[PDB]
Amino acid sequence: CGVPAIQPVL
Amino acid sequence: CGVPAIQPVL
Amino acid sequence: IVNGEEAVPGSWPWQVSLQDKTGFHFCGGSLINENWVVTAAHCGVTTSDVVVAGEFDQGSSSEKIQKLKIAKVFKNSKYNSLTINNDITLLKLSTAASFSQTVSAVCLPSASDDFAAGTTCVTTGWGLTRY
Amino acid sequence: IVNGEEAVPGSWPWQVSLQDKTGFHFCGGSLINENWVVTAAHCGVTTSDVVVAGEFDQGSSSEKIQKLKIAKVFKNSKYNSLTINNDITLLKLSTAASFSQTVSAVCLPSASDDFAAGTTCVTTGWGLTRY
Amino acid sequence: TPDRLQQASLPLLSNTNCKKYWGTKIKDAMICAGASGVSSCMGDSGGPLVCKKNGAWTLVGIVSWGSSTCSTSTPGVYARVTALVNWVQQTLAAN
Amino acid sequence: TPDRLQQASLPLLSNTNCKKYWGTKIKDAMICAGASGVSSCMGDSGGPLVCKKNGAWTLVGIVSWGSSTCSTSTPGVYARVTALVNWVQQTLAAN
Ligand SMILES: CCCCCC
Ligand SMILES: CCCCCC
Ligand SMILES: CCCCCC
Ligand SMILES: CCCCCC
Ligand SMILES: CCCCCC
Ligand SMILES: CCCCCC
Ligand SMILES: CCCCCC
Ligand SMILES: CCCCCC
Ligand SMILES: CCCCCC
Ligand SMILES: CCCCCC
Repeated sequence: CGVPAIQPVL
Repeated sequence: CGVPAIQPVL
Repeated sequence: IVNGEEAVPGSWPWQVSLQDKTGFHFCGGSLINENWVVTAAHCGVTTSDVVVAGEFDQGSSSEKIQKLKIAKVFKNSKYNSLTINNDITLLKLSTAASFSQTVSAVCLPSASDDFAAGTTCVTTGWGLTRY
Repeated sequence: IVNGEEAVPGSWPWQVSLQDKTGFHFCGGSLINENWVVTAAHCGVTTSDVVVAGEFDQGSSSEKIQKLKIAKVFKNSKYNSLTINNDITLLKLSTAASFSQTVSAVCLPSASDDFAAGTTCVTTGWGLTRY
Repeated sequence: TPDRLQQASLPLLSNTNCKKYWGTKIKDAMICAGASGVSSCMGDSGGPLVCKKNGAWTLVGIVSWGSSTCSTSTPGVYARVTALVNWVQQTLAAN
Repeated sequence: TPDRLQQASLPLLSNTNCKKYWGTKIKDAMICAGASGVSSCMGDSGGPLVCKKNGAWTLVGIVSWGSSTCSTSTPGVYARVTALVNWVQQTLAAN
């Protein structure tokens, strides 16, 4: 859990 | 409907 | 009701108390007939919750209350959670209310029904008496 | 989110949209695993409502979204409607989510877990961008 | 929260007059009452607002929302049953 | 309501510091975040507040309530997942 395949960008 | 057996007192 | 008065026992027949399985009263309601209860959509009623009719004193164990099980929750699909508009939900009871001297139905108005400003009505329930 | 930014498509996998049968998004949610969704108790989720996973653009019909049916609503019985405390409800899905590059689970903390003040985190969703 | 059932008389306001307090938050399926010295409060929600018509008590509103402080000078907001009775009649017929 | 998914970074506050804004409305199973220039708003409810712990995104809060105007100077209130994870673990086990 907690680790997306597409990564967030803030 | 709308006519209670016990009557309200305000 | 902040600044309200104590109702006469049995005088508001259709008034029911919605409580979760913890015994806690979160919302009120109204019997429109022996198998249907109207409440607010924002109340969030599930089927783990129970309808309690024939009640006046919540702390009185001698009362002949009617604990009614909810079969289905019919939320109005025009209900808007963001504006809190169209806030009405129907509750189909899995077990029908027995109408008595204390348990009965309130009348529903016609769509055409008219209720002018300045007209005095009545609100009931077990909500905070102070804040 | 008032003053937020547009998220990257697929980057917040667990984010789901709760919508009634009218298509209207009223609340958000989070996949904790393939059969369970966490949302707020105050959201008032019924089983007429649907869970939508794998979505980014609500107005895009080409997206491979997953419309999930709710089997049961598990409201936290310590939820207080009056204070809005213990505002968490679980949704058991009647149909399990297929985990993909865009659909997945967020991690749950330990009761013992510690999150200090001054720590920067992230909030997501399709709520009003202005009021 | 009181142990026994309370009650309170209060007048119906006009939406126009109520928009003076709540502005654009007041929508068509809402009806105000209060500002009279009484106020519905947390826990009353879902509850009934009844008026007598032809000597029979009839559902005019559902306790919805209002002042966070349950202010007795500020009008409470109830769901307009008149606008919501068609859906109710449709639901009971079909179920 | 936006068509596509939005996001916003924001800090966690202390309940003590948050009671300065909300007083006694802040309870133990609530955690505040905001007053940073961003704000969660109507429609975001139920949604997630995530923080990274050991490089994994972990549920710290649920979008609950806040300012009626979604004021970006006023902290939002989320349900404290840390206080509510025991009940969740109990529920999933039994169902
Ligand atoms: C498969 C474990 C990682 C999931 C990322 C949300
Ligand atoms: C039997 C019709 C009258 C009901 C009073 C609530
Ligand atoms: C409903 C009764 C309230 C009395 C205290 C203001
Ligand atoms: C008529 C009810 C009296 C108690 C509350 C003022
Ligand atoms: C719904 C009406 C019931 C009357 C019973 C005689
Ligand atoms: C979430 C984006 C908000 C932009 C307008 C303030
Ligand atoms: C990184 C998202 C840009 C659009 C909203 C400011
Ligand atoms: C819940 C864990 C699923 C992993 C599938 C291989
Ligand atoms: C005329 C008496 C009204 C009492 C409640 C304010
Ligand atoms: C440091 C930038 C913050 C933007 C939102 C107020």
